[PDB]
Amino acid sequence: DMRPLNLAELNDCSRYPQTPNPTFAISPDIHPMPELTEPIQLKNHCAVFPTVALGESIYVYSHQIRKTPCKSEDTTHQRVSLGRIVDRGFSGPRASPLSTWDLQETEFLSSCSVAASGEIGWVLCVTTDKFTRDTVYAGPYTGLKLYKLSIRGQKEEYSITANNITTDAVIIALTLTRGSGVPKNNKLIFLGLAAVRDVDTTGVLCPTWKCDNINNNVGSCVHSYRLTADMNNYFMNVVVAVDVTPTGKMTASVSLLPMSESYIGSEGGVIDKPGGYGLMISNKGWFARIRYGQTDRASPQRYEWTDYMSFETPYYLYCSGGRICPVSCKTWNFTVPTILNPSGSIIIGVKAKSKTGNSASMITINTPDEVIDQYEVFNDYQSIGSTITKCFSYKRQPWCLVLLEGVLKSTGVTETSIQTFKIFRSCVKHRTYLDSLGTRFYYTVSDNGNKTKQTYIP
Ligand SMILES: *[C@@H]1O[C@H](CO)[C@@H](O[C@@H]2O[C@H](CO)[C@@H](O)[C@H](O)[C@H]2NC(C)=O)[C@H](O)[C@H]1NC(C)=O
Ligand SMILES: *[C@@H]1O[C@H](CO)[C@@H](O)[C@H](O)[C@H]1NC(C)=O
Ligand SMILES: [Mg+2]
Repeated sequence: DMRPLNLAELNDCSRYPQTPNPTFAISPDIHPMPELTEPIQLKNHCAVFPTVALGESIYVYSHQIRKTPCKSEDTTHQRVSLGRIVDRGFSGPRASPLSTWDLQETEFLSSCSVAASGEIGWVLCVTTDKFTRDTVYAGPYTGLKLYKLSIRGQKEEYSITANNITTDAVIIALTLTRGSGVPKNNKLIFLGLAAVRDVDTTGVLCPTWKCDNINNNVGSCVHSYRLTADMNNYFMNVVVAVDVTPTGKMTASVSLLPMSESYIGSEGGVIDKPGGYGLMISNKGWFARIRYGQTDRASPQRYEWTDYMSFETPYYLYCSGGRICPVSCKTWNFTVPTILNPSGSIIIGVKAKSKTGNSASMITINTPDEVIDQYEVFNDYQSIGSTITKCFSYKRQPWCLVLLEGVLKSTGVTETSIQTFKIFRSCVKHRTYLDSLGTRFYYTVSDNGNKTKQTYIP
């Protein structure tokens, strides 16, 4: 019933030269997945840091489990479940859980993320001897552990010590983001967050316009990567690549995303695309827009980056706005979109939500500079602290799910939940967009190199 979304097919409007532009709309109905939805706390245990991956028919879903008052040091195991996304006669898909595992060892599995390839599930975890509130910022960590899972049961476990991981930076702490990894070539590629020393600052992304009460923009930009009193500890994103050889030997590498390519280490995920992969990031910091970096064979550079000025992060729920300028305020909320075309020039995601200020969640479909469609949703939540959107083919139609963490209004209970909604694809003469007041418009491009708007009257 469920397969990966074929992005090339979804965007193939080429047989329609008179309506050649792909576009997308959000279907008005949100559908529950009750078997994948649960409170954070239940009967002396907490289930935190949810992460999900989708494969051919299967999903892989995982939470870190803690006992007692649910501090970091109370972590007891990693719960992982594998099931299928199926039609059970409802208007939206449902989960059919097949296997649940409780993964554990003497060391803590301090941070884990999941991936799926075909009907095989993978769980990659950072291991540590001690796990505290400070592990994410200062470590230490001892290595990685990789679990291979199928419907029947666990197949294999692999591990590698930190000293055997090839790295291009001085890495003091390593955490995996909640977004899934992706199988690419014979490897698994995951996004990580690392505490790093001795980094190069050349080319740090930083505006050159005037910023309030700042003469040295560059220094403010560099300083804003730091989360602790240690002046030589920068919080940055890394790409974690793991391989298992036929002999069953695990190798791993961790590659820094330099300051010239990305902002402070933030949540995100790896995106599969034809011919490569991308890194979708929901910045914690002052550059408060979604960014997407993808492999670029043509360009000698590794990653080509897209800034979605149209798609704000949750930054402004809790930090002051204004001209985009380096400041210290950060949010830990995050919203990871996914791509709807091969190049990621069209993305879809779900906004977060505060309990104040007329804050509302929205599903939004965007290009870098425009909003294609948006829909206010999740009035049943008083707040939403994180979202991860993933899309797939179900019943031969484009569908998406969102994994979110938030507080339900009716009960005040914090929950992790997964819900689904259908997408509508069409091929159009002129793609329409929404202006800041919600009026729909399109551009009547001209051959001399000009564009003018026009209002869509329904
Ligand atoms: C999203 O951000 C909010 C605001 O910073 C976080 O809520 C704060 O942090 C904890 C809640 O766990 C409390 O100590 C504070 O009182 C909260 N403030 C408010 C206004 O609620 C929230 O935890 C974040 N959620 C995620 C998933 O990042
Ligand atoms: C690192 O890898 C080498 C080569 O496989 C192996 O001999 C060595 O035991 C590993 N080190 C640790 C600490 O496991
Ligand atoms: Mg369900």
